[PDB]
Formats: sequence, structure tokens, C-alpha cells
Amino acid sequence: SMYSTSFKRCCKIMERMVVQNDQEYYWSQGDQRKKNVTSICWNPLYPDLFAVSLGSYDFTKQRMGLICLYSLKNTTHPEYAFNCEAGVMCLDFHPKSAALLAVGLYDGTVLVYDIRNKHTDPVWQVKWNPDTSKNYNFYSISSDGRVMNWILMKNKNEEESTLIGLACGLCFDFNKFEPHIFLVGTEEGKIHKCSRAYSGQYQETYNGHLLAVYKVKWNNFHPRTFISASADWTVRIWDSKYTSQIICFDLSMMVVDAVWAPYSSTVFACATMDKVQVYDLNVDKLNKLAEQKIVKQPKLTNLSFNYKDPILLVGDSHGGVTLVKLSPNLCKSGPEIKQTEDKKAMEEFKNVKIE
Amino acid sequence: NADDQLKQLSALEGANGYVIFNESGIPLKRHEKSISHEKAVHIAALVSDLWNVSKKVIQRDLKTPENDIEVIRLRTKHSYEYIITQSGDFTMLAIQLC
Amino acid sequence: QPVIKNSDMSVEMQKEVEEVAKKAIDYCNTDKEIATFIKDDFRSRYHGTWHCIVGRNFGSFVTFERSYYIYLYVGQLAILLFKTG
Amino acid sequence: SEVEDTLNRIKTHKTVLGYLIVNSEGGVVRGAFKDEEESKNIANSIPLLTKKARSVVRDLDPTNDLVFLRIQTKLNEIMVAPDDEFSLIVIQTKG
Amino acid sequence: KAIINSSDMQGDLLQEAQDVIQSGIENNSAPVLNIEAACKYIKENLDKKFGPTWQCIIGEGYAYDVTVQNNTLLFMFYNGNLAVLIFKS
Repeated sequence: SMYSTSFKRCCKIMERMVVQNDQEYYWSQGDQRKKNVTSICWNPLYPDLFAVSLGSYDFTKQRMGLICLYSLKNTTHPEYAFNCEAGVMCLDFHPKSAALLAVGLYDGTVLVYDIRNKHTDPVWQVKWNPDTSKNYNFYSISSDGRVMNWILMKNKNEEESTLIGLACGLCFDFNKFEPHIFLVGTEEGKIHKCSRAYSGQYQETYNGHLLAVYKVKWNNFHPRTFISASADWTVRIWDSKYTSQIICFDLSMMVVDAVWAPYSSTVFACATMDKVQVYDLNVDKLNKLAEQKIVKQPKLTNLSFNYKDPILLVGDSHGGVTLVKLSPNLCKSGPEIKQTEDKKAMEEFKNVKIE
Repeated sequence: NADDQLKQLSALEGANGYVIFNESGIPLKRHEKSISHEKAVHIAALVSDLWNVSKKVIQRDLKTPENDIEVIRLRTKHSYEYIITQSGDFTMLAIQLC
Repeated sequence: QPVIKNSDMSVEMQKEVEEVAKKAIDYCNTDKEIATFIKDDFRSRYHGTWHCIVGRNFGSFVTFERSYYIYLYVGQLAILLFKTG
Repeated sequence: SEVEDTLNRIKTHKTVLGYLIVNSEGGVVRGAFKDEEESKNIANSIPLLTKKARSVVRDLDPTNDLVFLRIQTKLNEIMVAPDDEFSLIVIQTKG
Repeated sequence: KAIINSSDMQGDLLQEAQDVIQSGIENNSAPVLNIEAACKYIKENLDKKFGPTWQCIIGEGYAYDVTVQNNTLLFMFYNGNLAVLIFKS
């Protein structure tokens, strides 16, 4: 008993025995010198916690698949990890709080792990549907398009529960206010919409610019505004209330990751080839508001902004991590906040102008 | 280096009681006695003796002699923070929020 | 800065009290060591039995030999020295 | 076993110069020091000051215990993890 | 609220010591009280009662080191936080 109590003491002992005085650069290279960053995400339960996923090309190293966890104040290397020879992608976390971890395996299967613990088609996207009464539903879009969904209280999780929806696109974005409705850009050059009641209830398509779209998001503000970006480097403001898109904006690198910034400004960002092109439509026109190449390592991979501080974190194609801070571009604080609904009305005016 | 900076220092949020005391153990100014005058006297005397012990150790067998205390800031988390900053004549202490 | 608050000795023995107290302060950081320094010093120079208490919040009532008692403040320490036996 | 794991991880932690695992007594179980007498004077007198420290942290009130004593100096870093039976001290570079 | 901490003497003198420290509290029971007057009273009472060379000491945080005759020493605590030592030499 004395050994175990000394162990419990020594645990937190080491924990804040690593944290020493610093100015606030965490450039993680745990193994991942031959890996490639596939995703970066943050945690709401722990606003100072971030989880990254990478894919490796060299098997002569530690293990296969990747899920790494670490906090902002913790040592540069990933503090906690999950060890196995299983390639793991499609990563998401428990919606209420970080208690369960869900992953969509490469062979169409799905796995779930207790965080408080030591098919001829892959899955493409994954999402939790938070039902506070109990466990929280799971939706996985496969690489053919078809959607699956289920949830089970026993997490050792059994995919016996299942439901299937006739889905054609790969990255399904869901309606923030009404989660049952979803949309997607298909390779056929359209953007389909539907919902959870029937997979065939509402099978028309959004035709803002009518291109093969491979990315969708939603303006994390008052309206029911979303965005869809195509292989043809085109970005598209799908206002849910419209069938014709608002601002058919247009820029190279729109195939790749897009995002709404965690600021009051409706800032947009695209990023490939160690280069980010950034839009602040709240202060200027649709031309790019900023652009930055990075010489740290080539071919920047996935990124992450947190609302708290502009310590923007990014990975590289070499598997490493890095971060920089440009605080002067934090916020403008007058035009972004309450004039943003007026700005969306102004975008609709720009549509009337297009006509 | 003036009462203006001192007032700013009092305005530093999170700090509860400041205690500046001459090495003789005399709390000249304060913001802890402003809540309880029997606190900073005990604290100043006890911590002056503690700093004497710290001098002994900063001069005992591993710390080369001729090396002085520079700052001994301590923190009892969830209780308070207590900075000690030695001077040639003074000792700046502060009881802040941890 | 010694501050005599109640002494019985002659002025020379008092001066010796404050000098030995200053030396004990120069040498020993712990009150017990200071008091033993003073007590042994006086018990050795004179003969008999001395007792020294060093504190900060302290009252007592003791018997003591005539002109063999001091209660004072050296710096900010309460020194109560006396001879009994 | 966890004492082994933590000693191992401290050794893995670069910038450490002299490791010092003691018990609650003045017994250095393992030490990455060039001379042992130096570590002896410390691993003996520092527990004395640690008894003084627990004394005063309780003199406040029995509300907290001395969980750590991690000091940083100009030259190095004296990490001290008070433990039930042990005490985990390491001399590191203050990075 | 007497809380005896270290006893050396006989239980009768125990009881009388408690009674005397109590009476001293009542002699000086007011925010203007000083522990010194109660100390005078304790020592002088135990002199005129059980003989001279008594010694009374009152406080809450301090460190004594004194010589005492056997079966003539007491130290104790109060819920009012009064640590009281008495001893004969």
C-alpha cells in the first residue's frame, strides 16, 4: 500500500515536476520525423488540450496508426498516446466531455475507447450526435459516400447496432441548428442535400456554382450560412435559406481544408504547399487578406486555431509540429461583431448585384 | 521607484496583502494588516528568521559562499502565493492569489 | 540593536550580556543554539547556574539571584537571562 | 514499480545533470553525481529544511501538505518531489 | 476547555492547577487582558499553596527549553487556543 501511495504522489510529482518557468515553441518530433500530419483538433472539456493524428509511410519505426494527446503547458513530446499496430483515422471525441474516443477504421469498421482507461470501403467522415440522455450517436461516411450510424452503451464498441443512409458524397456537413439535415459535394459536380428522417426525403442539389465540391463547413455565427469548396478551387456560401449560393468566391487551393476562424470575424483560410491564404471578409473584399509561406519545413499539413490565443499550431508533411503568434491581426472588435449579420445581408446584396 | 509605482503595485490584481519589511523585521507598508494587523507581524518575524536559515543554506557546503539569496518566491497552492525578495535593507513580500 | 527592558546586573555584566548576545546572533541562527551559547558563556565566566530563554511572544515568572537578571530585546528577539544556583 | 518508471523517465528527461532519489531519510538510493559527499550534505540537511517547510505549511493550518519543492537557480534546477517514503530530487539545467 | 497535553505531577495538583489557570482566566477575561497578569497569579498562587519555585508560562506559538523538578511539570491546551505550561524548579 505504501508503494502505491508513494506512486500516486510521485505521479503528480513528475507531472508538475516537468512544468518549469518559461516565457509563454513546441515543435513535436516524437518519432514523427517520417510521418505526415493528417489532422489536428482541440478539446472543449480541456481548453488547453489538443489531439493530433498522423499517417506514417515508414514501418521501420515505433508503431502504426496514430492518436497523440498533449496539453499546451505539457512537454513538447506527446504526453499520452495509444499504442498498437492499427492504422487509425476518422477521429472524434465524446461531445459532452472527453470521456469516450471514437475512431473510424480504414476497413469500414468503427472502434471506441474509454478515455478514463489505460467491408470493401473505408470510412471517410465521423461525427457524434449528442443525446444527453445516454450514449451519443455515431455517424460515419464511407469512401463510397454511403452513411452509417449507430451507438451502443457497451463499448467493447459493438458495431451490431447500425443504420444505413443512401449517401453519394464523402464529407457530409450537418446543419448546426437542425442536426438532422446535411449536405455534401459530390464528384459528379453537384452538392446534394438531405436529412435523417428519410435518406430520400429531400434529394435535390445545391447548385451555387455546380462543381465537384470536396469540402463543407458552416459559419459559426448567427445565420444558417454554410460553405462548400470544390476541386476547381471555388468557394461557395451556401445560405441554407437559398438554392442559389451567395458569393461565388474563387481562389486556388480551395480543394484543401477550409475553416471558419474562432473569432468574431468571418475569417477564411486555405493551406497547402507550406502556404496559407487568409481572408478577412469583415474588413475587406474577397481578395486574400493575408498569405504566408513557411520555411520551417516544407508542405504544411493540418492546422488549428484556438479562440484563446493566436498561438496558431500547424503540422508539416515531415510529421513535425510548430506554432507562431501574430497578435496584431487578432480582432478588429467593432465591425466583426454586430455588423456581421449586416455583412451577410450585404453579401445577399452582392448577389442582387450579380443579377 | 516611487509611490506611483507602489500604488500601481497595490492595483496589481490577484495580490491580497503586500508586506515590505526592513531586515530589522519592521513592516513599513502593508496591505495584509489592512485585513488583520496580527498577521504581517508574525509573518515578517517568522520569514526573516526563515531567510536567515536560507542564508545559512545558501552558504552551506553546496551553494558556494559569497552567493546571496536573490528571490525566494514560495507558493502554497489553493492557500496563497508568498514572494520573498531580499534587499540590502528591505525585504519585499507579497501574499498573492495562487 | 539591544534594548534592555528589565535588568538586575551591574552595568559591566549587562554589557557582557549584550556582547555575548551579539556574538550568538553573529554565529548561531537557531534560538536554542543562541541561548545555549549565552548560558554556557555566563556559566563558564562566572560560576553557578545560569538560564537563558530566547523568544518572541513570551511571559514567565521566575526567581533569580540578586543583580543576576536581565530581560531585553537584541534586534528583535526577547532574551531573558538569569542566574539560579 | 512506479518508482522505477519515474526514475527512468527522469533519466530520459534531457537537461538533467545530477539525479538524487532519497527515502524519507537521508539515504540516496541512486545519484547521478560526480561526488557523493556533496549529495550527502544536501540529502541530509535539505530534509531538515523540508521538515521546517512542512512545519510552517501546517503552521498556517492543516489545509495543504508540501507536495513539491521545486527551486530554480541561475546555474541549475533543484527539483524536489516530496514522497511518502521517498523524495525525488534532480539537478537539471534551468531551461 | 482544558486540554492537558503533557503531565508529570500528581492528579490532585493537576486538578488544582486547572482550577488556578481557570481562575486566572476569570481574573483576566476581557480583550484588554494580558497573559502576564494571569501568569503572575498562577505562579504566586502555586507558590503560596504548594511551595515556591513555581513557574507559569502562557502562549500559543513559542519554543521553551527549561529545567524542571520531577512530578512538578504540566503543559496543556485550551479550545480558546491557550497553551499553558507550568513547572517547578
